[PDB]
Amino acid sequence: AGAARSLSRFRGCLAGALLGDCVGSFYEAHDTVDLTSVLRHVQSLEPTEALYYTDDTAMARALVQSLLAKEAFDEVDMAHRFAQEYKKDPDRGYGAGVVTVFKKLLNPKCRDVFEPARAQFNGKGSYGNGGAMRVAGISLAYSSVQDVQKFARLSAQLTHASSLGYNGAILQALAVHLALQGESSSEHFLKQLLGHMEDLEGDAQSVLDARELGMEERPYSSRLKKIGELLDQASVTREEVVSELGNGIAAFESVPTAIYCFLRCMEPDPEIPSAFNSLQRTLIYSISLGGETDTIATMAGAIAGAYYGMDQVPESWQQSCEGYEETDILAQSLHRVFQKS
Ligand SMILES: Nc1ncnc2c1ncn2[C@@H]1O[C@H](COP(=O)(O)OP(=O)(O)OC[C@H]2O[C@H](O)[C@H](O)[C@@H]2O)[C@@H](O)[C@H]1O
Ligand SMILES: [Mg+2]
Repeated sequence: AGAARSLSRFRGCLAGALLGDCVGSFYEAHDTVDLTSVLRHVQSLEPTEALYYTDDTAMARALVQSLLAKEAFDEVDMAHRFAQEYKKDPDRGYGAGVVTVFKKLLNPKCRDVFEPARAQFNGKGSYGNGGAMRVAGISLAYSSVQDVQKFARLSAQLTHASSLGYNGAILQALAVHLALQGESSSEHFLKQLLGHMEDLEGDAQSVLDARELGMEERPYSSRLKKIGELLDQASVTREEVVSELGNGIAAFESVPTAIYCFLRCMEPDPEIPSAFNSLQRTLIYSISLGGETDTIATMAGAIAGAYYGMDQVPESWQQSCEGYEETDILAQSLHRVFQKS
């Protein structure tokens, strides 16, 4: 709420991401999740820090702490903060591949911090959603689309060297960027994202990366078009959403899904009790898709939090989350340091 890039939007963004991670972690990897059972489960969140966060939040915190420490993007600082955060607490639920990147970055002889990510998966790079799950702080630090794209990509490339992974990080950072600007139609929001992704996916390196994996040309653009069709479709079922967009570990099977959850839930849903506000119903809906509920809800929550603001962050939900106060302090610090208030 309030003006574009207000303090409330910054606080709401990081709190929404934290809620998604902590509340979504209960259903992580559940093939199916019944909506009625989700509504039952958030009852427990009704009137501290009993819900632990996962690698989504741990990496998001390290990314933001690097930006605040250098008041800029600093590849060596950020890479080392990622690796040291893993070292301090390896059990947060990290992807199996990315741990190899952290161990290489922990070797002090490693003096080109982008090269471990490039060796992943026979030298093609990861397409997992880890670059996107943590990227929201980039859009808090940087106001222009140009800088958002540039540093979403660079921060993602520290672990995700495939364009299929870093273009998902860019897409997620662009969605947070737009949400921070305030009121929009769902169709205008989608159309702006589609325009940006069509520009990026025209690049020769993106086309090659997709072709080598057997995928369609312009995989994010294709899924954003599918979002537009789904938003106009009657009687959309969870099975249809998952079939067209995904609910998986790959960035292309989870970032468009998170954006769909945000856009769909801009409007009331008769299936979700009206006692829940817009941020709450976005998180409930995201978790009801099952699969990678932790990361899909974290990303949908970052977008919804930026759009709806801190007034929609329920205190009873927030105070259930490990580290909610540190998350809030980091949001306020980003607003002061970068937004220069
Ligand atoms: N090019 C590839 N070829 C084959 N498999 C791949 C490729 N890229 C990724 N994978 C598979 O994707 C896996 C993860 O890629 P990773 O880079 O390790 O980690 P993340 O940080 O993105 O974590 C992704 C989620 O996993 C957890 O839930 C986290 O919380 C994240 O939400 C690999 O182990 C491979 O099986
Ligand atoms: Mg996780």
